[PDB]
Amino acid sequence: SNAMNDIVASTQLPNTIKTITNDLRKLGLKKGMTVIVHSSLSSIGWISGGAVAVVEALMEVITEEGTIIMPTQSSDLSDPKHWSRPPVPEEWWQIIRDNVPAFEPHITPTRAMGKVVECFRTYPNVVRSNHPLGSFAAWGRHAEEITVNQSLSMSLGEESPLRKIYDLDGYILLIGVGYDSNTSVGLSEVRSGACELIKVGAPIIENGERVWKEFVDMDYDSDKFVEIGVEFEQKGTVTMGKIGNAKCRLMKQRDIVDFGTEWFRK
Amino acid sequence: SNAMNDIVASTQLPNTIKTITNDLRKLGLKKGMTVIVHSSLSSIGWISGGAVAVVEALMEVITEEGTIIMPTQSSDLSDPKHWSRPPVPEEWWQIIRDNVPAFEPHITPTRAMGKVVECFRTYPNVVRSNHPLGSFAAWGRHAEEITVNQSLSMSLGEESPLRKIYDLDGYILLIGVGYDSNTSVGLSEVRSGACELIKVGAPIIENGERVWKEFVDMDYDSDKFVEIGVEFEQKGTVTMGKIGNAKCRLMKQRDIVDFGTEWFRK
Ligand SMILES: CC(=O)SCCNC(=O)CCNC(=O)[C@H](O)C(C)(C)COP(=O)(O)OP(=O)(O)OC[C@H]1O[C@@H](n2cnc3c(N)ncnc32)[C@H](O)[C@@H]1OP(=O)(O)O
Ligand SMILES: CC(=O)SCCNC(=O)CCNC(=O)[C@H](O)C(C)(C)COP(=O)(O)OP(=O)(O)OC[C@H]1O[C@@H](n2cnc3c(N)ncnc32)[C@H](O)[C@@H]1OP(=O)(O)O
Ligand SMILES: Nc1ccnc(=O)[nH]1
Ligand SMILES: Nc1ccnc(=O)[nH]1
Ligand SMILES: [Mg+2]
Ligand SMILES: [Mg+2]
Repeated sequence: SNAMNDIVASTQLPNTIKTITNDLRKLGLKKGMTVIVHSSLSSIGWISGGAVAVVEALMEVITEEGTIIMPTQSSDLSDPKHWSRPPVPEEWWQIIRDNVPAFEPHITPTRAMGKVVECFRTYPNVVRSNHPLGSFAAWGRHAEEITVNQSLSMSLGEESPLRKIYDLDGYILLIGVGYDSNTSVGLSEVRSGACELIKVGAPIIENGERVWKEFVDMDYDSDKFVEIGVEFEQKGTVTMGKIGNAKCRLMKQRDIVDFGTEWFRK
Repeated sequence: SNAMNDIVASTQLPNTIKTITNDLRKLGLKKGMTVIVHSSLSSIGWISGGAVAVVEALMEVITEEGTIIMPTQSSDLSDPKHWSRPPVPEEWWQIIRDNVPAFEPHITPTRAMGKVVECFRTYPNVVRSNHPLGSFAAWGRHAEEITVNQSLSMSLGEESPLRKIYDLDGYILLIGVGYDSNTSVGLSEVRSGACELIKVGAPIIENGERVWKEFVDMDYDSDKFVEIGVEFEQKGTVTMGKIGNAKCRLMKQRDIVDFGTEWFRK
């Protein structure tokens, strides 16, 4: 059967803005929170209005007094020398570096972020940071503050939206995804020096002109995060519940980020 | 297939804005022309920049002095009574009608229009017509003239963007797609007077408020569009050429609409 037929079959009644709003409150999402969100649309079961419903639901709970952030990574703009998903012929690499269109926050699609993110990032009043590989989008009270001045180097480091979320004592919401999607733990890797440094590259508009721009980042390794997540959960203070069929987690970003930092040093 | 490794192996060298631009000019696309575009991204072969490269290429060739149109249909808003892809239990139908978010031109995503349209839809200075099921988006000189005052009933009829393209002696561009994707033939169906009406439903904003609205339209049938296409290419004028691996067709909209109108009449 098609993906969609299975999704419908595993749903007893439709998910709606209203039932999603209800499930989010039940889990503990509150007006005025700062929350970074990671999601799988399909994991919820069938939704009337798909991604738009999920976005509107989150907004209705958090409100404009709170802030929603999602990662909007665009790794298709990276140096093809290092591509594996899929690799392309070596003879294409320079053509790509010379022709791939420059990052533009209002235009460039995301890769591997999900339909909720694609909806969110083009939604009215949502704002996006200027990083060409590792940007975030945000909506609400601290949206501009969170996304402004993202350093080109160390995209998940002390000068990124993650650090701004940390200073706001924000929350992480995982909807139907595990710890390997939990971007905030990249901040633990930065602070522990857990992973090696790499020269990266991306196309940007600089002084009006298109430049292939190089910089330093960390070779972030998500495979760790599942391990870290299981140990973090034993310590307590991860709230768990369902949004439709989606296994969801809600936690404080400071808590997991501080635990992650110790996990890598010990 | 649609697997990325297969799309890379289908391609000798990458497609770029520059190569796509050149292919479009070779086919007959010109500065200042009015053109409605239908596309498959995968059909072209691997593109550096994907959908962004295709939109930039089109805009480069046509320029602000021309007009680009694309269908931005949103059939996930239709009455679930008739869904087949997939169908949903009858018990969900009234809940769907009570809960599916209303059409909002800056928010409502498209369904089955393709990645090129989803990219295009969100560009700056792109304007979208007002129809919850059969909207269009446009950019350039005639973008407002074409998209304004679309009627709710007979969505592809005499008060639709299709008739405005017809009046402007515009062109239809198919990229790696067939005549079942040729929306303009709907205007033929309306005009023939030969086809049968149906009651349809969708959620709109009326009085600044969400309502499920019912209206009349044609039971547009794209299998007759395909029959019309085969005959038209035997009889009428159509330019064929390639964009990467994509077989493409460029034709005058007035020519196929007039032919189809006769075809439906017999
Ligand atoms: C550690 C790091 O920094 S990594 C970067 C962080 N990453 C993230 O935050 C991403 C988290 N999300 C994930 O990891 C997810 O597993 C994803 C997005 C990669 C894939 O999950 P999916 O549920 O398959 O995809 P997505 O969430 O885009 O939903 C699309 C699917 O929903 C389904 N769907 C479509 N409409 C509906 C609907 N109305 N209701 C329910 N499901 C629907 C379809 O099957 C669709 O699949 P298709 O695009 O193949 O047609
Ligand atoms: C009756 C009426 O009026 S119909 C309304 C009018 N309809 C239309 O205009 C629709 C016309 N288009 C079609 O019919 C097409 O056949 C479609 C859109 C239905 C499907 O075409 P596809 O090429 O499969 O999809 P689309 O154009 O969205 O491109 C996405 C695909 O491009 C491919 N792709 C992704 N990145 C790249 C890249 N850089 N380079 C090349 N291809 C890529 C992937 O295979 C992707 O598939 P996935 O999402 O399954 O991974
Ligand atoms: N093709 C790819 C694009 C981006 N990253 C990869 O690993 N592969
Ligand atoms: N789920 C569906 C949406 C729109 N049309 C269909 O046939 N099916
Ligand atoms: Mg531009
Ligand atoms: Mg817009």
